[PDB]
Amino acid sequence: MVPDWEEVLGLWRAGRYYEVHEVLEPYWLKATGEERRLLQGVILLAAALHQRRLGRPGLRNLRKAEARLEGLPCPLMGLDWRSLLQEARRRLGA
Repeated sequence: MVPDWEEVLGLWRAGRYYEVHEVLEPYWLKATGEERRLLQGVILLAAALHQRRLGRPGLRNLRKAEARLEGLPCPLMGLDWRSLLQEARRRLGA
């Protein structure tokens, strides 16, 4: 079992960033290597946007996400993460 990205991106599109974080935690906990890095990276991008919605800094989370996603193949786990990272960056003004 791996995330159904259609559902996850659905939450993201609906602005439920914290929910994306909560839904991916169980997968990250069971994951290893590249897959674990990808899951944590997506979690950190969601976390960054959630923080900014509260008027709090999101760049620290974006930086950590980039560190995890750096060097991963794309797509991975059926997700085009380069696009998601691109969107997060734009939303953060990064």
